[PDB]
Amino acid sequence: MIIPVRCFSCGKVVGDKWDAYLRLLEEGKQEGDALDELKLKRYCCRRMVLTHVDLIEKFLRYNPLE
Amino acid sequence: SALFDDIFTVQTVDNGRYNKVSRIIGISTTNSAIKLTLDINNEMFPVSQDDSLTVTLANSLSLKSWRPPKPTDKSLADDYDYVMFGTVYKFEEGDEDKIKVYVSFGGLLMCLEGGYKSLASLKQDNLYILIRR
Amino acid sequence: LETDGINLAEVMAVPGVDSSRTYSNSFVEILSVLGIEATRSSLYKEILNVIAFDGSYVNYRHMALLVDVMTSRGYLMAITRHGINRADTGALMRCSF
Amino acid sequence: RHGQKGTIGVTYRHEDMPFSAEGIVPDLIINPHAIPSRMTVAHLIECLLSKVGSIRGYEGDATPFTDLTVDAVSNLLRDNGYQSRGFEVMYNGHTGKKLMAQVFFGPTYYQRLRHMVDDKIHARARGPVQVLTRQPVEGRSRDGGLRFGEMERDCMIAHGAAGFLKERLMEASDAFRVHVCGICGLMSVIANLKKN
Amino acid sequence: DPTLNKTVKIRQGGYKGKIGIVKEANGDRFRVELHNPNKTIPIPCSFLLIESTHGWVPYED
Amino acid sequence: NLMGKRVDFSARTVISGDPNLELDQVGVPISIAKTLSYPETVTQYNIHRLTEYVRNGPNEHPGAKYVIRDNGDRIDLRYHKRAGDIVLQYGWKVERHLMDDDPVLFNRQPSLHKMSMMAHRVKVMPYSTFRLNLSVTSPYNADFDGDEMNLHVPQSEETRAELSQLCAVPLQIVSPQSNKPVMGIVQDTLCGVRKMTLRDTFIEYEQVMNMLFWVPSWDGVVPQPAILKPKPLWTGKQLLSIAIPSGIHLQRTDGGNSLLSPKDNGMLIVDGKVMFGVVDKKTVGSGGGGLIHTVMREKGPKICAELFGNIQKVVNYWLLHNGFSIGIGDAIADASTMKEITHAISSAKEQVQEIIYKAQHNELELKPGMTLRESFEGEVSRTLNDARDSAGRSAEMNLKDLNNVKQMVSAGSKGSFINIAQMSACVGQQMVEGKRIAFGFADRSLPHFTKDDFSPESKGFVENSYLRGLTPQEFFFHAMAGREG
Amino acid sequence: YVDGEEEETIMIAMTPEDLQTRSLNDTAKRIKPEMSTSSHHTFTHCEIHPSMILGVAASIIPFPDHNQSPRNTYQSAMGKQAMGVFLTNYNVRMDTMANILYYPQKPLAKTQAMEYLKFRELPAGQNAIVAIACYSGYNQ
Amino acid sequence: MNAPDRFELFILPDDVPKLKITPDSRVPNCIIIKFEREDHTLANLLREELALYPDVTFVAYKVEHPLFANFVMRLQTEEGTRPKQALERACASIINKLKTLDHKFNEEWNIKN
Amino acid sequence: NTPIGRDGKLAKPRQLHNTHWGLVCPAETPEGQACGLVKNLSLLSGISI
Amino acid sequence: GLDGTQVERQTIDTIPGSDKAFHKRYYVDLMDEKNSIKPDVIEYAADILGDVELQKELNSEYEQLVSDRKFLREIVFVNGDHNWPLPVNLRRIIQNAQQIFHLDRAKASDLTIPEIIHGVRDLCKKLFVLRGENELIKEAQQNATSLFQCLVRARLATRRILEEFRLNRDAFEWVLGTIEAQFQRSLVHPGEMV
Amino acid sequence: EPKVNIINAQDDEVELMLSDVNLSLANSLRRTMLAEVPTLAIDLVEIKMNTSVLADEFISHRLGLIPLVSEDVEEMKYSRDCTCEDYCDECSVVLELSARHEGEEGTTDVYSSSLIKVSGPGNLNVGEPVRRDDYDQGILLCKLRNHQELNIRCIAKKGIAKEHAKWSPCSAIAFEYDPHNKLKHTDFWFEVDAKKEWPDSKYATWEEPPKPGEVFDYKAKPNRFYMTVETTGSLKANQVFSRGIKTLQEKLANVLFELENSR
RNA sequence: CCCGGUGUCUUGGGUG
Ligand SMILES: [Mg+2]
Ligand SMILES: [Zn+2]
Ligand SMILES: [Zn+2]
Ligand SMILES: [Zn+2]
Repeated sequence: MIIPVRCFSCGKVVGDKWDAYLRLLEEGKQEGDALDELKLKRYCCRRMVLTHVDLIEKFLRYNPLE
Repeated sequence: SALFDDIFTVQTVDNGRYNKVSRIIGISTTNSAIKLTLDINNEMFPVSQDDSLTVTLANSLSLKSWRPPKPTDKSLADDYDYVMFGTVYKFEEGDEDKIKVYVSFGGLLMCLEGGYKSLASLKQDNLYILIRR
Repeated sequence: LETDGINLAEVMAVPGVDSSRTYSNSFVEILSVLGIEATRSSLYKEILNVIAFDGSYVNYRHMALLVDVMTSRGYLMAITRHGINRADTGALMRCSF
Repeated sequence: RHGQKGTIGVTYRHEDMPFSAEGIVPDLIINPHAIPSRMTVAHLIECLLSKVGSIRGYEGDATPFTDLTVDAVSNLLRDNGYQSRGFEVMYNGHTGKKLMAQVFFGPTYYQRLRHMVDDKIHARARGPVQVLTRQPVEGRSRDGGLRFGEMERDCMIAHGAAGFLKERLMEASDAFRVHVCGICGLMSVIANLKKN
Repeated sequence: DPTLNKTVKIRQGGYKGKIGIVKEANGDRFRVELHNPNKTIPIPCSFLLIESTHGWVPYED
Repeated sequence: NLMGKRVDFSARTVISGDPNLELDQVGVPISIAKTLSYPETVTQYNIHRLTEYVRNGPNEHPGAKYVIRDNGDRIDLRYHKRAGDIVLQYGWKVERHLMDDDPVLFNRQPSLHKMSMMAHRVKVMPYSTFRLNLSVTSPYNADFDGDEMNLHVPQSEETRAELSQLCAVPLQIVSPQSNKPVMGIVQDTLCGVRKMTLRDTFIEYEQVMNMLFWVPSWDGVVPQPAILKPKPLWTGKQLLSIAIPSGIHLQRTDGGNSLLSPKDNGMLIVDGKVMFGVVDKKTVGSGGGGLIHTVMREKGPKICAELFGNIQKVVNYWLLHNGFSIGIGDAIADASTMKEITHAISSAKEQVQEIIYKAQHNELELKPGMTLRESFEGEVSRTLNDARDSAGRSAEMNLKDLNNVKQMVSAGSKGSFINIAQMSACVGQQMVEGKRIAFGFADRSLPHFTKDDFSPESKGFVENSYLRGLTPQEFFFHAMAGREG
Repeated sequence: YVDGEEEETIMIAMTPEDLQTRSLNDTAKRIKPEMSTSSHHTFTHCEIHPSMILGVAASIIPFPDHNQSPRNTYQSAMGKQAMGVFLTNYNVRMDTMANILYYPQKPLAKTQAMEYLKFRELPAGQNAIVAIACYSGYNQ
Repeated sequence: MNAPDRFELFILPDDVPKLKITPDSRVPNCIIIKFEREDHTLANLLREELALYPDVTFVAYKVEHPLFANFVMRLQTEEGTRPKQALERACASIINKLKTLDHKFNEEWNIKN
Repeated sequence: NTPIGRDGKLAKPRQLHNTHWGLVCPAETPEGQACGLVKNLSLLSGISI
Repeated sequence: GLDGTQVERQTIDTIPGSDKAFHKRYYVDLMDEKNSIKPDVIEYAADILGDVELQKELNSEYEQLVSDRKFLREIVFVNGDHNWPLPVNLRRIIQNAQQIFHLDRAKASDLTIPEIIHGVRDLCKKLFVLRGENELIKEAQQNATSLFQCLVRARLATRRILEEFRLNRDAFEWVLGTIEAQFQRSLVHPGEMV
Repeated sequence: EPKVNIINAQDDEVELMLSDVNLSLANSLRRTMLAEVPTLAIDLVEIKMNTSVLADEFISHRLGLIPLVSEDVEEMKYSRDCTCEDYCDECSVVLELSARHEGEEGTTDVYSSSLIKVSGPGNLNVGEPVRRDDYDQGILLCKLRNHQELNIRCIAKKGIAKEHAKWSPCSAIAFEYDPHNKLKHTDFWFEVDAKKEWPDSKYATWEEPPKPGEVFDYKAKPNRFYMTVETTGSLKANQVFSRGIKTLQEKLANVLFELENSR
């Protein structure tokens, strides 16, 4: 829905690295390299960023009820 | 103070399927038709073929709830390298010369073949095998 | 020899055939030729063969009990409404089936 | 996604789980006996492929009927510093001692199904009855009681527990007192109990 | 008993600072339907603050 | 409504297993334990005890819900504000909460035979599942993939006694169906007990002390190690033997083995001590004449029920510290064996070609009672099933002793020969309605083949293993056979 | 387009590579059929991709060609019971029952057909780190 | 609904002792120590330490059920020593080793600062 | 849906016939009474208008 | 009359084998010294050889065993199967008696021959399935236990008791009492919904 | 006699070698740092207004996971042990957050840096939101579009990881020993040759390999334990190792107290 | 001022 605060498996904080990851993809880096630059070395942390799906951008398009 | 004593030449060492146990067969240097088949732990007491081994069988190590041995006391096992404790589970009164004795050391099996005059005292409940060198 | 179809009385009489041992897997025909006690043994043989085939084993007394119920009236009482409810048992018991 | 379904048997906190040398602990654990008789070999290959995929940073193509082989995926994995078949040395969490056996370890896609225990748990002491039969109502949503069916009845006969069977079907349900006439045997008695 | 169904704050114990509603007040031991977890706890009367006109007063209100 | 009906004092939820429960226990969620009740009559011996329950009330456990007078008026303890002013008279009844040791009848549909309903002792526990000791899953044909089970609470003194003295779980260990047990050591504990009782499993002193203490029935005497010098070491067989009561003798011979037992097979037990033999499904499984059956005859149901608990607690501890797994590597036979595997399948396809040639050139022997096409179809089927078994046998023998798939097959805990064969060598012939795949399409099985093609690939022979992956034609045929099942 | 009746009269190659004869011995990979009953085949059509024989539900399974029939059927049933964001407008719909997983993740092992399905855009599950092991016996 | 409070793992009820010693009179000089609201964390630490002492002849523990934060330890010593005293000795040894260990880490840490 | 009915087990309808290839799914079918009678269109199927 | 939970497959000791192997196992010849009982297993070995009066019992024993083998092989079990579900297992009872009384060693037994033959024969009259003195009941009682009596006699034969199992006076009387007690316990209980 | 040799060090992770101790002590130190080292974390969220698209407890759940500066937490009391009525300055930190989007276009991203400390213990360095730099906005909490507002009041409390994982001061703890398997505590799975198929530890060069002809030392014990403690920034890495040891001491001390009082 | 309860008949999909 929105990027999780912590890696489920080990607990390292990953909720502050989502913006940095999208910017690196505009500069043409490959996904593996982008994760490497952010120092996410264990593959438990890597799944969190690599496989998250950002649905909150879709839900905001619905005009506020109030 | 012991029940049996002899020296054996190792004829075969078959590790086989297992990594930590080998079966050895031996015949008495001084008296043929006395054969010993024995499983032993490879890593604790590595044996090779043709090795000479002194094998003693006692029913007590004294010169029920096991305790770690005190360094001050002393027993028959202080002079040997490899000691095992076991249960006699078959005493075969074979026709004529043969006299087989099957003992189980917690599933490590020892088979001792030989004569009546050498093995009559071995009709015991428990036995301690001691191996030297 | 083993044969297709059903016929026990006529085959028994044929010279050469061991007339004291011939067997059929239709116990309805056995009842007409050999009588009720032979049917008890044939019924057991055919049930046991079914159970034992997939390696299972059921103790003798259970299959024995079933075939004695099926032969106690002197004829074969099927385990259907036409057999079971032709008994002199109470109406409340019979109507529950 | 391979028909390998289960319920949670217990939960363990972080420090009691087994861990790999890198300090990765599994989030969920399944049993080795689920594999050989069910022959869901695809479940294992998916785990292997996803391990490779998360290290190098892409989603592997697992379409059926392609040229992808297990050995091709295994070659990539070993070149990244991990054992070629997916195993890893792991350590017992209680003692810190190594496990004598190495453990197949990696990501797998798991799905949360609609059947949750607090949607099923049900108990009834006493409660509402049907108007017509004066017996307990049917259904969780109505505080209902469980059905003691025909097959249950037979089991108690086999046990020979005749006393238990009587009580279940009377005192613990729809027991009723009637009056009969000793002559005609009908339930035609008119009984005023306060006038006796 | 004019303390039932009124909102309450807990001032001692492991549930200190939590909102709740008095579900049942038989005697001395109350049943608060704590807002947080989906359960009704048994709790002694010394432990409660009741809401009134001005802040969380005692059972005096 | 009369042959069956809905009943009071029942409950139902999802079940979970627990190895650290006795055989005859059932773990009961607290919420269920506060809803169900038992009406205990007040006597001189329990009146003080029962008053304590009354003060705690319906919401604190251990508590009580009603007090019933001899006239029948119930006092509902939810609404009685002067609960402190009740004094109990003898002969009244208190409907107290369900508590420890109460017997309850446990039941998992569909009840196919009498061991679908056995009496367990209730152990109140947190969470929302029913807990069963793992060795009772077999008679219920229960597992933990979503199954639910039913619990019934007897409501009087007479039926409590009937449950404990007729229906209780230790009395049911041997079934009259086949004069043999219906419960044994299963799954993890059975897989693990084979590994533990291997001839070369040794355990150092520090771990041994924990394992002995894990046995509830242990007499406090640590047994002497099998190896005294240079380091004290016990074998696995010695510690397992602690769990077996004394005076038990059992002898079994597998494949004419001698007392020396080179293959480490057979079994010999003397005075409750294992002399030799790997312990596997033939000894501690549910087979007739095994260990469980023997303890039952010699010691009775009470001792025999402890046997399950003792064995489980030892093995699961030991297995926890040894570990066990399975991975993709364990399905993979090496490159040399595959060429053997591929050859046996290649030669079988040639023999099927020869059979087609013979049948089409009128050179085929007719089998008695069979037409030409029946005889033809019969011979081809026999050839192809023997081909897979031959290929399966080759794959099996190449697997080392340490291979994890082999350990489960050898223990008997899950899987069999055919499963090694199908994962690693060849899935084999697909059958529908007892025959090979029929010509659904006019004279062919799929539109990717030409007509009148009776070769192996055309009529459903799946050459590849599940490891290798199935081709698209093979896939559909496999789905046809699978659907029929 | 061909329907079931016209399909009876055509000869279909399974992949484009089968249209032409070839020139292996890799003991890991799967054996391709020999096809030696007819000397020369005259193909009229070719499959676009053979994985399209599966339907919506079975297309979510990674590697169905490595699984037993009974398991692909069981997953095809269970897949329809798995909690996923069923639509993006759940806050304005008032349905009798609705379930939304907090943190959906797209799967690390996907198939090509999932693109059309939009499974990566509305995923229904999470990637758990899984050890296959016997641990305390609480997972038998 | 039936989940217990997570804080019950470490908070001791008022009517429940943190520690309970009973005898095992079946053998001489053996005690059973029941530890309340504790884990493998504490238990394994004490156990190994005790096993290296020459006058401890038996030491073991079990966590009987992971859903309840307790464990029970069994300790038997030879005739000379009293088990409960020996337990105090094991405790003080480990407190000392950790005090030393904390000191040596602090020193090494400033050098890398 | 095929409207044949639960009554009558039968050894035809429920079965996956060879001519289903590419037109209905070989895997997707319900467990229980409807097994083999309720089917699902393969991914590239179409229906003639 | 038995309960299904109380029976186990046991081998009958008189079915399989040739007449020669049979005779080798069961026959006692008080005349031919080399076909008699070995002298080291009994104390009273001197007063044995030549005794025609003790030979009349042992002949009646062997004649009984010949009747059983002929009856079972020609009427009951025509195909030769000799492993069958039977109650009151004897192999396990004997090897327990060997453990309680430490029945190992080479010592000679004080258990006399008439105690054995009369002991076993009196046992077979106490295996009560049906009680009552009516003539029809005794025939029915004898019929119900016909197969089991053959099983007992095939095990508690003179040579086997003395050479193979090596029972003494204390152990043998115990074995008889246990068989008697356990057979009663193996009867089906009235009321059982079979 | 215990010795320590720090291989690498920085603010949020310390890699170190631990030696001359028992295996059980190395493991108990591992467990204590994960589970029992206290930290500070949000434990009560009062929502006065939330008109965002995220559900109330969803936002509250994210708040609990935000790591807070916990340096001076040892002088702070547990809420359950404080003699006061309700909550005061000695047992809690109060934080406040208020965001809003004015304008009909664009999105306002609410970040953890907008968490404002309002009240807390006097002069104690606690309750402060973790930040890498000074220009780092931190952890994403929510996103807002026109007219959507989020105004919440958060109560942070002292707790331990046994109760809920949000109070855990450490993420992973890497841990290994005996990289060449001289002790034979594992039996390696292999297809052809065990040495070629298993990768090397990252500490393989810190310990010499086993001699081919060398005899098996059945008396050798584990003796060198390499571990790396990573933290989330809620505590510095050196504090976690120190307080892990300290916490483990009081627990053993408490056991020692109870024996000398039960007589 | 106690006591205090509300639904029946069918269809479709699951679970085991
Ligand atoms: Mg199930
Ligand atoms: Zn991670
Ligand atoms: Zn009348
Ligand atoms: Zn305070």
